[PDB]
Amino acid sequence: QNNVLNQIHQILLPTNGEFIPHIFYSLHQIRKDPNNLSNQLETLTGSIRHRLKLCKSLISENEDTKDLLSKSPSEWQDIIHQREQELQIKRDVLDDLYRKLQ
Amino acid sequence: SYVETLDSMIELFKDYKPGSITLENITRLCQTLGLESFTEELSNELSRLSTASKIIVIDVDYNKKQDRIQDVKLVLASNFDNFDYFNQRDGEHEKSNILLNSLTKYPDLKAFHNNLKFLYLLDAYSKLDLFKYFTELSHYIRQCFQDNCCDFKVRTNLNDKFGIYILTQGINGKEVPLAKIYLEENKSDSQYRFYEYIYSQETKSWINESAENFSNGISLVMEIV
Amino acid sequence: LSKVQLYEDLCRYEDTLSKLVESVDRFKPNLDIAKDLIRTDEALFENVKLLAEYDNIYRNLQKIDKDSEELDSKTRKI
Amino acid sequence: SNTLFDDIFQVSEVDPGRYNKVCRIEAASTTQDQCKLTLDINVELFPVAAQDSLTVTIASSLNLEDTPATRSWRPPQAGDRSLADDYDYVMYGTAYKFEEVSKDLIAVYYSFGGLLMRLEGNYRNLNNLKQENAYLLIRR
Repeated sequence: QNNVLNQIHQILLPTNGEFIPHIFYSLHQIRKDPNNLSNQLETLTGSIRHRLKLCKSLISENEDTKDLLSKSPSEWQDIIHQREQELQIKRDVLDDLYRKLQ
Repeated sequence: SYVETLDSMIELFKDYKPGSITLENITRLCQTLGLESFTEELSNELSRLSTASKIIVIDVDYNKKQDRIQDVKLVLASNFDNFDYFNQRDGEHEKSNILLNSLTKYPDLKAFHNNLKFLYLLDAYSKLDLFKYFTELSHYIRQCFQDNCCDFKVRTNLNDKFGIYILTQGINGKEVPLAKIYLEENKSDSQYRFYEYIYSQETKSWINESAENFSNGISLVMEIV
Repeated sequence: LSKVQLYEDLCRYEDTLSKLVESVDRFKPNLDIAKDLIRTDEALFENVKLLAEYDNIYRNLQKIDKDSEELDSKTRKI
Repeated sequence: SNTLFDDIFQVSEVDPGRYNKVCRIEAASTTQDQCKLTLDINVELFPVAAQDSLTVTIASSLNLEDTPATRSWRPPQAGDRSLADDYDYVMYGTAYKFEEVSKDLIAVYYSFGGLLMRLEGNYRNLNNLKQENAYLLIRR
């Protein structure tokens, strides 16, 4: 199990409010009071925004995810299908020798 | 001005995706449009959420273990408590309510938000009892289409949403949703006193019946599916 | 960063949310920016689903990587 | 270009001070009981008495078209259209302080070449003012 993808996956979707329930809860608490300095939505949504910077830091620091997320799924399937063929040709260049010793 | 603009923004923000399956999203989604709600805890593991202002008393049996509701219990305090809230379509006679399907199948609350808005529209403009009017409008339009001697099958509560769906039998033999009719509020003007429409069986005409029962700023309009 | 499309996905997600909260804090909301935010959010969710597919096929890639290198090791020692 | 802030102020009192050409006026808005104004006026060019109704407008630029000073000032030509044409007294200056007087009132300080002006108000009509250069347009 690859690590950095896992703490990404439970750092943007913890096991709840994903990104938008927090922001509409914030603009819902604005509805009680629109006339105060401490009613900036940026203050409490910065926690979600700090989570966004955490996501940026975790995807930038790791380089295997940098190639993991850069290729299309059909590309991944065709490159694993052309990576099984050299292990297959190694299997047959050992089994023909196995035949030749018999 | 300022209040209507922020109301439009909160309306769109709920209209995209109003949170995931949890109790506090349901609580704030029910509170934000003017319905005060009270939460009754059955135990530490199971809870009930109830909304009631004057007539409509909706209750959901949400569980904290399965992340899934159990049953939906809604009781009307009006003069007509036989409101149709189940799905009615051809193929089977299973009678399951829309709110349970919206809360269980879809992981997002958009269908539930639309259903809650429709039930608020039914409740707030109820002495035109919109429950019995919406129930009997399907039968009235079905009898009207029977007089037209053409194949337009009328079914109610399709696509996990309230509404009177009008469908026709196509080539494939399966009923295709082309357009559904329902009661929609007109924000451009609210002074048209909506009548309880009765379709005559003999002279094949619509004759107004409303004389004292009244609804405020509502109309029966068509939208293309 | 320029090759992974999810990177620019959360980049203009951050852009749309930042100018949206700036617009509503300046008491002048807009609709087109909200529609753009919806368009970015949906694509973010299919990006999450395809990240799950990427996750499973990366487990597959690591499996074939380790079996290929151990058979190469056996081949050269033989 | 467009109006950053427009309001009608009622001049409570005019203080000459120890000056012959410049008077400091105290004004409050007529619509709001909360947006008040302190301002220095060259009264030889624009005489202001007490209980005068002044339409005070703050704009980022004087041209009628929207914004696309760092440009050298030039004398106005004949046929030149500007926002100054609709007002009797136009002053240009720098914002130099943004003070939060209370939990809801913010204060903006402008300096029109040493002629200071202190603008109060809530933050839902003074939010267009920022730390930049603004034209102060006054008509009677």
